[PDB]
Amino acid sequence: RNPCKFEIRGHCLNGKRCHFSHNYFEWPPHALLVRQNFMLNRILKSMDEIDGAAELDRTEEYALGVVGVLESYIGSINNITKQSACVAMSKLLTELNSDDIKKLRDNEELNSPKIRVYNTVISYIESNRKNNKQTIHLLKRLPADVLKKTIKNTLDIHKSITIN
Amino acid sequence: RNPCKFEIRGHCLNGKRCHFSHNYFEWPPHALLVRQNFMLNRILKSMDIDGAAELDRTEEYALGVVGVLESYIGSINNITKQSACVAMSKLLTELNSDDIKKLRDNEELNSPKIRVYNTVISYIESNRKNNKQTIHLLKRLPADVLKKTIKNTLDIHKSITIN
Amino acid sequence: RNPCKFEIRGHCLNGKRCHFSHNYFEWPPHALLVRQNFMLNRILKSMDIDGAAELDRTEEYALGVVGVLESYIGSINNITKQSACVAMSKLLTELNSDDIKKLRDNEELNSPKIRVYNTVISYIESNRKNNKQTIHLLKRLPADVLKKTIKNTLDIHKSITIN
Amino acid sequence: SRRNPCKFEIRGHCLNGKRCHFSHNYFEWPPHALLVRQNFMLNRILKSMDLDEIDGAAELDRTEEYALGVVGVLESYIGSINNITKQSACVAMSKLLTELNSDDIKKLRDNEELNSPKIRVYNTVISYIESNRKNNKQTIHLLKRLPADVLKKTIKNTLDIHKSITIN
Ligand SMILES: [Zn+2]
Ligand SMILES: [Zn+2]
Ligand SMILES: [Zn+2]
Ligand SMILES: [Zn+2]
Repeated sequence: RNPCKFEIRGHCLNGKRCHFSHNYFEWPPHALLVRQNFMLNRILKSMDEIDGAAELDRTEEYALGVVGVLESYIGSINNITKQSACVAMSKLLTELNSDDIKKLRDNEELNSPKIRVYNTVISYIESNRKNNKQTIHLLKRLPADVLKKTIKNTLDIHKSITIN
Repeated sequence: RNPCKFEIRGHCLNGKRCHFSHNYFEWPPHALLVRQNFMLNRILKSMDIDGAAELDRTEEYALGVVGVLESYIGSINNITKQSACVAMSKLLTELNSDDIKKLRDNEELNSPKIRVYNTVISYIESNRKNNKQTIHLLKRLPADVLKKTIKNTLDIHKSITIN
Repeated sequence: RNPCKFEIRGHCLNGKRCHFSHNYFEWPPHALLVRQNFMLNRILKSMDIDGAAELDRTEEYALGVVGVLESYIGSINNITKQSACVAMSKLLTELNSDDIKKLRDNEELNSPKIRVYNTVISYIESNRKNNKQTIHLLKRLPADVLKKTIKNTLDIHKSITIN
Repeated sequence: SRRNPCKFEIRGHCLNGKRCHFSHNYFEWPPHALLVRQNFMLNRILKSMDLDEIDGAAELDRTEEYALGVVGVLESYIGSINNITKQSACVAMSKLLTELNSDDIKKLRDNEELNSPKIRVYNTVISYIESNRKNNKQTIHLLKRLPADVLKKTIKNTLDIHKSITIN
């Protein structure tokens, strides 16, 4: 029996009617790998009303993604408000982890000015983790030009961690 | 030594009496894949009202949540409205928004599917915040609109899974 | 670089002094599979009374939960009732209801197994809600019925695992 | 003729929406990429159920303590080098305890002949692991109260156990 495609994404809800395999011992390895990923996504999601948030769920902000949203706010296109960009920034911070930044920080010569930005981003990541609503509120208070700098730095760090 | 079948499903509870391998470094890859699945199931389960207890009975277990809901829609197998609403909460828990958003994005604008996708998305998010509340709302819907909503959710569930 | 054996079991704590690979992209698949298992064990552990401390002593550790329970049933190895009830809570935690429901469904109606399966299922669910409460209930049972219940739970545990 | 997996998705969730040309579809990924992602995701799940409230903690995030690691920090405190305070060493010890698990120590304890003096250390470390798991802030406070020489002994024993479990 082939693996049940519902079970591959989580739990088959079709009871005894379902004729596919729900028995992990007989599944090929690829299906067991795919299911772990869907399940990890669900577990992570299950352990995660503010201005600008609902806008990120609309058709064009979905297509932009959090990065497109933030890059758009920087270039003042696609109608991204500041509120939305701050919410998006919180989402970006949630996706980063400190340890990867510390690793970058450690490759810097001392008194490199990058070190200051790395530490700023690290503190944003930690604030965001403690209280993202608070962190978002702080971000909205920043002058536009410094917000955009901060975003841009965070975006550059996000790209560089991922190509190393 | 072959991997211990108890350890493959979680944790071997047989202490030193057990002669099988509890050492993941010597397991074949297939057994380490199977165990990860049983362990994820357990981790997910470990972080989880009228009509609920009924879903644990022999025939509702055989129907599954989808059988229960489909049965309610066709008024067979003695499924009460209360039970169907609980079962609907369980279906919503199994879905995720992001998959619906992805479907929503394939729609041409002003497609009437978009309205249903957004309705289901809001039910998923309510259910995640407070499933007891979401269930109570569902019980208040007129039977015919409840059945519509269930049916739409079921259809979305099926189509996500065949793409 | 070979994978770091500390990272394989969790997180390497040796900073930059460690010369082994902490980069998953370069690991062989077996090491990535082994690490997932150690990390799942850690995640599960991180989201977890009279007779409890005894189960951590040298000989109860060697017996395992099942040894402890089997010992209590045969009145050997100095297992108190309190301990056996704690150990029973741990056995219940390791079982899951769905597997029992599957067994229950293979039974002809009015089979006396059905009554035991449902009893075990309700114990599993009580234990999941409140294991301290479930342990207290177990302590209140007459020895002879406790031993029956334990034995039934042990038999179900063995049969689910050989099918 | 198909798409390579998205490197962002491999480390978590791609945040580039539809602009991204790489595959976000696990059904078409090679197994190695699915294996790598599971590891990044488990790290994230574990991190998300976890201190800068407490003295000595913030110091462990600085450039040189990061390079030393927890083990370097503890070994440095023992040898009185690299400017590790007692406070920091206690925080680091809490982190080391978090990484260990009791069951492995119990297994070591079971290999010992009775009245072996190792048994006493194994049980001390086991109780530290369990205290730390219940309340790490409390455990850290206790550790700060120990006389330096007994703290260093305890740290050293814990380090040795940590090494030996990992080479068996
Ligand atoms: Zn199925
Ligand atoms: Zn075993
Ligand atoms: Zn290492
Ligand atoms: Zn991508």
